[PDB]
Parts: sequence; C-alpha cells; structure tokens
Amino acid sequence: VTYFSSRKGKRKTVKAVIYRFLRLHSGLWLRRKAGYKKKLWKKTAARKRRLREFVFCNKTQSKLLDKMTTSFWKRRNWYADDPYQKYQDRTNLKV
Amino acid sequence: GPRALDLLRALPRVSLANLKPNPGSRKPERRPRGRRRGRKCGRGHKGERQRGTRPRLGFEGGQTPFYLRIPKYGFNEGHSFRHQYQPLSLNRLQYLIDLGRVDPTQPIDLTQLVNGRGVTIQPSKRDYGVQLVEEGADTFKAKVNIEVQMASELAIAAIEKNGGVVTTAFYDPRSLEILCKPVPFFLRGQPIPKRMLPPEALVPYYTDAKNRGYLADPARFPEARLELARKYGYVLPDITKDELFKMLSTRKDPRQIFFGLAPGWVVNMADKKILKPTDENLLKYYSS
Amino acid sequence: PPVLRKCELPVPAHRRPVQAWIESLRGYEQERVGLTELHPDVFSTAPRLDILHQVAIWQKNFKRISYAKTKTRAEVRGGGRKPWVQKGSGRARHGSIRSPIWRGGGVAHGPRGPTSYYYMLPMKVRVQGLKVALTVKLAQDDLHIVDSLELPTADPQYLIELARYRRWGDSVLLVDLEHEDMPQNVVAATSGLKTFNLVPAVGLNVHSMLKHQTLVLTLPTVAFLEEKLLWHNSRYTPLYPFRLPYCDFP
RNA sequence: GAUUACCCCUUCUACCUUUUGCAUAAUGGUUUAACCAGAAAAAAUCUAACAAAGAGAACUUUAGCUAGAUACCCCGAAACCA
Ligand SMILES: [Mg+2]
Ligand SMILES: [Mg+2]
Ligand SMILES: [Mg+2]
Ligand SMILES: [Mg+2]
Ligand SMILES: [Mg+2]
Ligand SMILES: [Mg+2]
Ligand SMILES: [Mg+2]
Ligand SMILES: [Mg+2]
Ligand SMILES: [Mg+2]
Ligand SMILES: [Mg+2]
Ligand SMILES: [Mg+2]
Ligand SMILES: [Mg+2]
Ligand SMILES: [Mg+2]
Ligand SMILES: [Mg+2]
Ligand SMILES: [Mg+2]
Ligand SMILES: [Mg+2]
Ligand SMILES: [Mg+2]
Ligand SMILES: [Mg+2]
Ligand SMILES: [Mg+2]
Ligand SMILES: [Mg+2]
Repeated sequence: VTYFSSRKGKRKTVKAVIYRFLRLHSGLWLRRKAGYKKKLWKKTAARKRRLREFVFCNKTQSKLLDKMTTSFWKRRNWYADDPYQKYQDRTNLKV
Repeated sequence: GPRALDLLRALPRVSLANLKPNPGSRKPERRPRGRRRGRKCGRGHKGERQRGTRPRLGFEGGQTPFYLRIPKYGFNEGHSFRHQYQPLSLNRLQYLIDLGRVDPTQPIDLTQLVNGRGVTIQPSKRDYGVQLVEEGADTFKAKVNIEVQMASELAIAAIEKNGGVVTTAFYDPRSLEILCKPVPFFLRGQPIPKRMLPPEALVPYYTDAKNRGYLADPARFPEARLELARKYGYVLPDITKDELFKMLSTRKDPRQIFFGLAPGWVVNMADKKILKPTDENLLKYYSS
Repeated sequence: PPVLRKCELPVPAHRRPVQAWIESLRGYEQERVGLTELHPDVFSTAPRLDILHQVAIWQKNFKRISYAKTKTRAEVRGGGRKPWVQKGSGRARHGSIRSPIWRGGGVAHGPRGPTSYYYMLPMKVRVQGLKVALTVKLAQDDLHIVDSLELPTADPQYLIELARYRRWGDSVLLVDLEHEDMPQNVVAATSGLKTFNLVPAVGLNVHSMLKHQTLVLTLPTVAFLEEKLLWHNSRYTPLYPFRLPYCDFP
C-alpha cells in the first residue's frame, strides 16, 4: 500500500485486491474459493459443489482488504441489472 | 426566550480572556517524555517493530498472502463502463411535490429535479440519469408529467392511474452534464450542443411503446398504455378532455437538450439575450 | 418625531421580537431618540460560548503562515565524509560530522518549511457564531444602536467625552453601512484615536467584537445584518458558488 | 533509623542496559555546562453544525454528511555506481 503518492500525494490502491474480491455496501467482502478450476476429475461431486460457491470473509480480512482500497470502491453503486444490488443492504441484524 | 440571557446579565463581560472549548472537545495530546511514556516509548523491544521497518500490509510473513491465494474472477470487471441509474421512489417524488419543491404545474424533467435537490446526478461517475421505482405506489396521488431515463412497470402504472404521462429519454454523458447543471454551462460560453442518439445496446429499449421510450412510435401509445390499465385494473383517464392537456402533450426533440431551446443557440447572460446563427453549414449541422 | 423601527422580516409565530433604544450621536444628552424592534432570531439567539470560542480561534488561525525553517542533516553546509574509520580508534563511531548529535550538526526534527494552518469552518457555524456574538453584546447591555452618526464637530475630545457621559466603557467599535457613505467629521475624529475604532459593516467579525467592550451599530446596518444573517436558516445547500446566477439570490 | 553527642551501635547486595536469572568478575559512564531522539488522519472514537440530506463547485448519502481534535523515533557498517 502507498500511503502518499509521488505525483498527487494521495493514497494509492492495490489492484490485486480489486481483481479477486467484491465489496458490498454493508462492508462484507465476497470472494471465490481457492482451487475451483483445478483438477476436477479427482474430486467428488460434493467437493466440486463446495468449490463453485462464493463465500464471506472474517472481520480480520474485511478489515485488511479495506485498508488496501480507496474511497472509490466503498462507494454506493446502482447498476442497471445489478445482480448483487439485492445483497448490498443489511436487514434484521441485532448485534 | 433562552433564560441563559438573564444569567448573562449578572456575569462579567465575555471577552477573549475567558474562553473555554467544549468539555472533551480537545483530547489532550501525549508525548513520549517522563517515566511512563518514555523509555521504549510504546514501541516495544528490539525486533523489527522497534526499528520501524516491519513489512508491508498484505505480507503474511512469507506464506503466500491471503489476498494472493484466491483465484481472480470478473467482479469489478468493466465497472468503469456499466451505466448507473440513480433511483427515485414514488415516495420521494410525492414528497417533493407535496412540500412544493417541484411544481406539477409546469412539465417535470431532470433539471427541475436537480433544482429541487431531490436527486443528485454525477455524470462524471458513469451515472446516466434517474430511474423510477415503485416504493410509494399506493400512496401516490399526484397528477404529473415526468421524463426519466429508465422506468419500471409498476411506476408507469401508478402515474397512469393518477392521470399523468411518463416518457423515457436517453442522454449521453455530455448532454447529461449540461442538463444537470445548466447555469455553469452557460458561463462556459459555448454553443448549445447536439443531443446524442442512444448507443446500439440501449436502442432496443427506447423504441418500445411498452417502455414508452421517446424514440418509440407514438401510434402505439394509445394501445400499450390501455394494456397497462387492464393488468392493474384501473380505468384509464381521458387526457384529451383534460384541462392541462397542452402541458402533457409537450415533448422534446430527440436532438434537443432543453425545453423550447434549440441545438446551436448561444445564451448571453449579461445582455439577457439569446443568439442564433444564420450560417447555412452551421444550421445544417445543428438541425440534423 | 421619535424614530420607530419595525422589522421587515417575518418573526417565528411563537416568538416576540426584542427592543433596543435608538440613540443619537449629536447631543451629549440626547440618550433615547427612538425605539428599535430587533429580530429575535439574530439578537435573541440561544447564547453559546462554545461557537464563540470555535470561530474566535478560527479567525486567528486560518490566516496563519509560519515561516520557520531549520536545516536538516541533509541540508547543512559540508561534511559528506566519514570523520575517522569505524574500528580501531577507541572513540564512538560516527557518520557525517553534520549528524544531529554533533555540535554544528543539523536539527533532528525542528520546524519545517513555510507552514500554513488553513481550515475552513462550515458556513452555518461561522454565521451562528456571528449571531451569538451579537446576542451576547445585546444581553450584556454593551450594545448601543445609533441612527444618523453625523457628528456635531470633528474634535476627538467630543467623542471621548461622549463615551464618558454615556458610560460606554473603555474601548468602542463603530459600524457603518458603507465605506464611501461615511460622514466626514466621524471619519476624521475616529481616525485620530486608538481606543475608538471605525469599520464598514462588511467587515464585522467575532474577534473584533470581543476585542472592544462596546459595540455601536448604525440603523441601516441593523437592517443589513439582520437580513444577511437571517437568510441562512431558510437557504438550500449550495449547488455551485453563490456568486453565479440563482433565481432569487443575486 | 536515630541520638546530648560527628563517629561508635542497628538495618540495608551502586545505577542503567541486557536477559530465564546480574552485587556480579556482563555492557556503559571521571565530573560540570550547553546542545542531543515519535512526525502522517483510510477506517474509527470524542465534541459541535445542519439534517433526508450535508458540504463556499466537481463529492458522499438506507442518519447521513461537514469541521475540529486525537498517530507512527535517533546514531552506526563493510558495500555498490558516476
Ligand atoms: Mg514505559
Ligand atoms: Mg533497547
Ligand atoms: Mg526480539
Ligand atoms: Mg450517486
Ligand atoms: Mg551531504
Ligand atoms: Mg561517501
Ligand atoms: Mg553512513
Ligand atoms: Mg547550524
Ligand atoms: Mg541477587
Ligand atoms: Mg548500557
Ligand atoms: Mg545469558
Ligand atoms: Mg559472575
Ligand atoms: Mg567482557
Ligand atoms: Mg554483550
Ligand atoms: Mg569503562
Ligand atoms: Mg505526536
Ligand atoms: Mg477520517
Ligand atoms: Mg452518528
Ligand atoms: Mg546489484
Ligand atoms: Mg545487495
């Protein structure tokens, strides 16, 4: 992470985080499961199903991924047809 | 009013000499001096941490980093190029009309929504305009003429049941910038630009009467509209026999950015006068 | 005839206005020439020493630019060389003799470059600060509304004696509507004094209001301030800079 | 600690650093003076402004925004390059 850039003096973003993850507006980060394209003929139907699925990251991670991302990716987004738009709000959460 | 004034009568003159910041408004700043904060200064003992050189953020200590194990996938893919539509609930609309920010009297478009601060559009962020969602569907009483960028069935249904007229329009990014902030545009001293046609993927959207797109054949409007009245079971009001019919009828030219203005004119705000060119080539260029 | 001043802006339904004596500056003895109705929102605002403090400090610090530079270990004159070799000498090991430990060396941290302290308080905070200052002035009896402001003579002794006979306290600030429209005698007489002070209404501010024990306003000045300040309760959030064209606002 | 009384009695392993553990016979310093080492505001908390909006332009908004305040050292190689 670059905390102050050379030319603009701003705070840079790590792009390798932007390619594998997704930030919902609740703050949950959403990631693929490692090795899902890898050696399928070995694995059971069960394991294949477990691998195709998307999953959520623990607090320690979401926190870390947040530090590597600027304000622009924490933004509220309305896309036409957005699949995940139905998932971006949190409901019935009594902490 | 504030009985504090009566207390101020008996107290000494407020001056620079007595001024107290709010309690706990300033938090005291701590310095590494003395017995407590000195001597290792909260930096711990030796290691890399007390020299201050410990590694960068993602670093896991050399096992493959968490963020670098996971395969990549299109997620944020093309995020720069997906159009975005700022939502507008019928709640919000009914609300703006009710408190009388937007007036239903004159025809209601994007500009007048911006002026009412009901909706904030940022063309720069790949935002293509307002869309219509049905949140206030039952509550909605107003007789309105709306032009949005994208609309939903239930929204159109509601506005019909109340006897208003909806129309879908497309603006390109530049036109949208000009449409949302007209005054900072006129102070540029540029002519008034041509409006773009929708790109190829959107075109099938704006030719449908079901959508009530602005590029659609008006001849289907009396048809499909009536269809909408069957599905949600309301009787369709007669627009022709209405008193406000001359306002509802008002459309824009598909090439026009503004109501009653024309592509290629130039607004001089100092002399409060509008300038139009007589040049043949120029007039052909703008009229097309 | 007694000059009576009615408020030109709507008062809140639940709140009766405030009143102040209108004094004339021409007679020693003419204490109450008239009666002024003052707007309860500008002058009667719930007093907050808090916002007075915040803006009082802001005024002091937003202007501030410190030029204090100290040469760091890199910028000092010379000595880019090792004074003696690492091992074998018997003394402590050193790099450049310009290290911060050394006698002529660079300063380790110290003040760096010209520094600017600049922060912009949100508008409505500055506005309500101004209101509170006026309110405080009024509710402590140290505000005096004047009309005219024509002086009988240009002699400063007149102004000092006029302070004494009315018991105005030690220092005094005077506020006039415009800079061009200031009457002659006043300009001269005040421009000859330290403790008295003279300012256009465009230049009212909190720090100066607190710096003088007694504030004095012209009547058209009250008509001015009351309007400008009251305008911010009812405003929208700005779209572009207010200097540009708006429907109602110039 | 005390004593009429300086001692005489009685009670106590210099100080830092470093370590599992230092009176250590581990490191450092004759002594005095003057110099000689914690900097950042993403997220957060705290105090206020105005609030379905807020910011003195561009932004962010499912109670939010805007402002203030809270934060991250000093001395040392052998080297390498023109
Ligand atoms: Mg300590
Ligand atoms: Mg140490
Ligand atoms: Mg260690
Ligand atoms: Mg937006
Ligand atoms: Mg050098
Ligand atoms: Mg060298
Ligand atoms: Mg060196
Ligand atoms: Mg020097
Ligand atoms: Mg021992
Ligand atoms: Mg030591
Ligand atoms: Mg040992
Ligand atoms: Mg030993
Ligand atoms: Mg030894
Ligand atoms: Mg050793
Ligand atoms: Mg020794
Ligand atoms: Mg500090
Ligand atoms: Mg912050
Ligand atoms: Mg809050
Ligand atoms: Mg090399
Ligand atoms: Mg090397």
